[PDB]
Amino acid sequence: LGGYMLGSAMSRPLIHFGNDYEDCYYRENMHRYPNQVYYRPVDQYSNQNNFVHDCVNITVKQHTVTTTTKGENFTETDIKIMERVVEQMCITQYQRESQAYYQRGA
Amino acid sequence: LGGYMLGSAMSRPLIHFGNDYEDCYYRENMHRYPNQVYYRPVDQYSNQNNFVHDCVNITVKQHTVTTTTKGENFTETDIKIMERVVEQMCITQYQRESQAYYQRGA
Repeated sequence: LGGYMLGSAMSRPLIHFGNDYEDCYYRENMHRYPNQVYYRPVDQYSNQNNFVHDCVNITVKQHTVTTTTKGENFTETDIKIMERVVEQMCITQYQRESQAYYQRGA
Repeated sequence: LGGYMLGSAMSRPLIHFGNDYEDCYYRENMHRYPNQVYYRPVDQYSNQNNFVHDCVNITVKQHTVTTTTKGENFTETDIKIMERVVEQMCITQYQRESQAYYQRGA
């Protein structure tokens, strides 16, 4: 987190969880999951999936560390829900970044 | 953690912390910090520092998540000590991997 960008706070999708329990737990604790993602500049990534994997791994790391040093915890359900919450945000980000970067103008 | 290798359990250096408190806390809680690292195959990395940054970020993520879902926590001191513990292991790994990969034989 020093060669890392912090993308904007963005409007969250209500993610779909097939698992009703997961849905419920997500809805019940929704404000615990990240609002912004961290990521490396798009030019460093051949595709979307290299970018998304990286943005997910960095974002969950950052967010878990922040939480754990405050003395709080995530359950296994919390983790599954978060990787999917963060995943959809990272995709969004890739599309923004990847286009803004490929845009030719001029 | 699916395009990730799990390197061997290895003999740990006794890392140097200038901060005496950090030293003390490290020594006192030494068995909490990771024994093996996770990393992507070396061929995916131009240099050492791209590899090390990645191996550190993945390893601390994995280890924090494991800890937090067990209901336990890391302090801010725990985190600083871990990134340095993990850092030295990742360097080691890079050197092994990077040579074993560059080795020409034949």
